[PDB]
Amino acid sequence: HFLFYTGKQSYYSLMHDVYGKVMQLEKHRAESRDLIGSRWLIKEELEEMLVEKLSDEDYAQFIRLLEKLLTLPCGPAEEEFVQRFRRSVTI
Amino acid sequence: AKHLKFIARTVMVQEGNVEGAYRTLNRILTTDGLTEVISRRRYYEKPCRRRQRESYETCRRIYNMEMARKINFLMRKNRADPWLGC
Amino acid sequence: SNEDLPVPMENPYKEPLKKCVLCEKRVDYKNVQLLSQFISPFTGCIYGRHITGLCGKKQREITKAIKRAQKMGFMPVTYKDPAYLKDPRVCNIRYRE
Amino acid sequence: AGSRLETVGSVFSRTRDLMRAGVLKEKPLWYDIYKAFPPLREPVFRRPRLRYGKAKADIQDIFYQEDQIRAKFFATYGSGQKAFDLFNPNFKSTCQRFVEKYTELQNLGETDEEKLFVETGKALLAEGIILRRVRE
Amino acid sequence: SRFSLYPPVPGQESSLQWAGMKFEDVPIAHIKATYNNTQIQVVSATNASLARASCGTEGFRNAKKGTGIAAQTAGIAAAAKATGKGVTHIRVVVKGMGPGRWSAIKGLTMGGLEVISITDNTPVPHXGCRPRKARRL
Amino acid sequence: VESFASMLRHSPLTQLGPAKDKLVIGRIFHIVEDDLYIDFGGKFHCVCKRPDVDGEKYQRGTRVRLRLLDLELTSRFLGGTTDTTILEADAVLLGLQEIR
RNA sequence: UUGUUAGGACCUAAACUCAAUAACGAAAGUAAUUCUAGUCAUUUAUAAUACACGACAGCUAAGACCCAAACUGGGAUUAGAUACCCCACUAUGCUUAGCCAUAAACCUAAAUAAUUAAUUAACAAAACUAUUUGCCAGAGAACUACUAGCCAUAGCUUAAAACUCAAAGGAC
Ligand code: FES
Ligand SMILES: [K+]
Ligand SMILES: [Mg+2]
Ligand SMILES: [Mg+2]
Ligand SMILES: [Mg+2]
Ligand SMILES: [Mg+2]
Ligand SMILES: [Mg+2]
Ligand SMILES: [Mg+2]
Ligand SMILES: [Mg+2]
Repeated sequence: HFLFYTGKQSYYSLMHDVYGKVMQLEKHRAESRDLIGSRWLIKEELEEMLVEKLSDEDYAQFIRLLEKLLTLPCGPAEEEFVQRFRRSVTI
Repeated sequence: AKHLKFIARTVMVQEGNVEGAYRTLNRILTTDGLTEVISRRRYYEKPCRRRQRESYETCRRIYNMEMARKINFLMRKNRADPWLGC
Repeated sequence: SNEDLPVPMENPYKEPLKKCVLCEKRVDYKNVQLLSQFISPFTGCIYGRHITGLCGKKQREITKAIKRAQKMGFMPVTYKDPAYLKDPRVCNIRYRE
Repeated sequence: AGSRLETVGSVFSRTRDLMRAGVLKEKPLWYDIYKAFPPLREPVFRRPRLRYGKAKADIQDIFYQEDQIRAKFFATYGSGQKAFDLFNPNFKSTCQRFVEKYTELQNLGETDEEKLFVETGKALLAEGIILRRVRE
Repeated sequence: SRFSLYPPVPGQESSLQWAGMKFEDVPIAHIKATYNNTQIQVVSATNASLARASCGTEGFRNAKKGTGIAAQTAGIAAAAKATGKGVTHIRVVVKGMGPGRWSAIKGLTMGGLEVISITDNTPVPHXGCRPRKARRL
Repeated sequence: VESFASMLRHSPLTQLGPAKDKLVIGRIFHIVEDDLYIDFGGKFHCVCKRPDVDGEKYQRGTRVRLRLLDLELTSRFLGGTTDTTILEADAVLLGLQEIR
C-alpha cells in the first residue's frame, strides 16, 4: 500500500478518500437528515473496521471530516458512504 | 499659588451627574501621571532605586508592546481550517 | 554578454521618509499658540514623544521653548490657556468623559 | 552496523567507508548511480553561522533601466485605472505602454527627460488612453 | 451647542448660571482627604467659612476615622450646616487622595447640596521637600 | 530561446514594480465559509472576507479586483534571527471584475 | 492645633511633566531658565617614584536651616527587642575656605587596529588574531603584623610569615 510508511495506512487511506470526495462536491457546486435516530460509530467500532488502533484525536478528526461531507451537496454515493459509518440506535 | 484658581484640573458636572464628573477627573489625573506621582511622593525613593525602576518599566513596556505585535501579527492566520482532513 | 541583465542603481521606487508635523519649522518660545498644542489642557504637563508624535530633535525643541516661555512670563505652567483650547488637536490623547 | 554520523562527511562517503572497512558487504542500489551522476555539490553537513562586523551577503538588487521611467509614472499618474492581469503572460499594462513609447522617443535622440515625459503623455492621449495626472 | 467640561473662563461673560449666580460666585466645598482623617469645609466666594466637619468631629475614632462611611457622614453633616446657612450649589475642590475622597463628595450630595464642578488641588511639588523615608515591612 | 534574464525583465511581476496600493485581477480557487482564497498571480494567495453585497456571486473561478499591499506578510521580532512569515499575501477585495 | 485665604513675607532647600529620551564629560559626575567663559587638530597603542582630579560618609572654621535624618528621648511589639512600626529632636545632608582619598569607584568588559571563516566547557556579553603595558600563580590566616609615604592620629595607600587545611572556588 502506498501509505505504508505513515504507520496508519488504513486510517490515512480512509481520510484520503473522504477528503477527495469533499473536494469534488465543493468544486461541483436540500435537507441533510436522510437518516434519523442514528449515531456515529464509536472509536472501538471504527478501529475494528480499519483493523488498526486509533487515538482519541484520530477518531475526532475522522468525524469532523465526515460531518463536513454531509454539510455539502451529497449524491446517493455519498449517502451510502456515510451510512457505512453510522450505527442504528435502539431507543 | 500665583496662577488662577478653578482653571487647572477642573471638571464641570453635567445634569447633576456628580459621579460621572468625578470618574472623568480621575481618568484625567491618572492619564497625566499625577496619581502615580502623588503615590510615590509619600515616601522617598532613593536615586539608585528610581533608576532601577525606570529601566525595568521601560524594558517591560518594550517587551509587552512587542509581544502585542507578535500576537496581532500571528492572529491573522487564525481562521477556520481550510484543509480539514489533511 | 546579456543585454537583459539587471543594472546596478539606487532604488528608483524608494519611499520618502516620514516627517514630523514640525519638520523644518521654527519653534519659538514666543509662539505660545503652537507650544500649547503639546501640553495637557487640565494639568499643563508636557506630553511625551509617544503622544505628540514628534521626532527627538523637535521634542527637545518644544520642551526647551515651553520651559523658556513659562519662565519668562509668556506661558502658564499649571494649565493650558483657555484661549488655545480651540486649536487643532495633533496629539494621540483623549480625555472627554 | 552502520554510520549514523550525519555531521561528518556525506551519505556517499560514509557508504564508501563502510564498504572499505568490511561491514557493508553489498553495495546499495543507489551507489553506482551516485558514482556515475553525482550532484554538483557534495552533501556534507555545515553549521549555519551569523555574519558579524562588516561581512555582508552578495545579492544584487534587480533594477532595470525601465524602472527609472516607471517610478516617475507611478508618482505622476499612479497605477493605471485598468487592473493588472498577472495571469496573462503577454499582458501590456498602461505603465508598460508608457515605457515603450518613452523608449521610442529616446531612440530618436531626445536628451531631455522632461521632453520625453510630456511628449509620451501626448502620444498616449492620441492613442486614447485615459491618463489622469493625480497629485492626490 | 454642547456641554463643556472646561470651567467657564474667568473674566469673560458666560450664559451659565446656577440659582442666579455665576460660576465665580458659587460657594466652594474644600475637602482634604488624607489617609487618616477626611476634613470638609465650605466657604463663600469671598472666603468666609460657612460649614465645617470631619470624621473626628462626627465622633469616629482611630482607624474608623479614616473609612469611606466615616467621610460620608462628615459630608452629610457639612451639608446640613451649610444648607441652614443658605447654600444650594457648591464647587468641590477636593485636595488629598485618601479613602474618603469620593465618599465626602457623596455625603454632600446626599445632604441636599448640588455640586456643579469638581476641582483637584492635591499638592504636587515640582522638584520641593524630601519625603520621609520608606517604611520597612 | 529566450533567456531567464529576458523572461524576468519582461515579466508582468517585474512591470508591476512595488506591490503597495496596486490594482490586480485575482481568481477565487478555494472558499471556506465566508473566507475567499484568491490567486492574483503571485507566490502567495490572499484571504479576504465575502462582501455583504452580491455575496452569492463570489463563487469558485470568479475573477475579482484587488488592491495589493504586500506580496508576503513577514516581520522580524525582537530577538529573532529570521523574519517570521505567515505564508500569506495582503490585499483588499474591491469587487467582481466586469466580464464585458 | 486644625481647615480656608484669587492675604503678606521668605528666596532656605530641591528642580514634576518633558524622560517611552540615551546626550555631555577622563572618571567621579551632570537634565528649572538665561547670559558669559569653555570642550577642537599630538599617526596610534603603551607611564610612575611626578602632576591634576576623584560619589557618599567624615574632620576643621564661619554661616544657613524648608524638609529629611545617624544618635538620643518618649510610645508600642516581644520570653527579651539595645530592632523592624509610631512621635519628637540632634550630628549631618546646604553655602563659603581647607582637609580626607575611600565605594559592588562594577559594562564585575585595559586600550588600539583587524577579521566573521578557513569557531559552541557552562553561563553571561558570539568567536578570535595582532600590538603595548598592568596584573595573577591552592584556600584560610589577611582590606592582618611589620616597613615607608601621607594636613590623614580609632585613618588611607604599600603588604608578609609562622601556623591550619585537602581542599577552597566557578557553572550547570
Ligand atoms: S522629522 Fe524632521 S525635524 Fe522632525
Ligand atoms: K555594576
Ligand atoms: Mg526607644
Ligand atoms: Mg539640624
Ligand atoms: Mg581601592
Ligand atoms: Mg558609578
Ligand atoms: Mg578598606
Ligand atoms: Mg591596615
Ligand atoms: Mg601598617
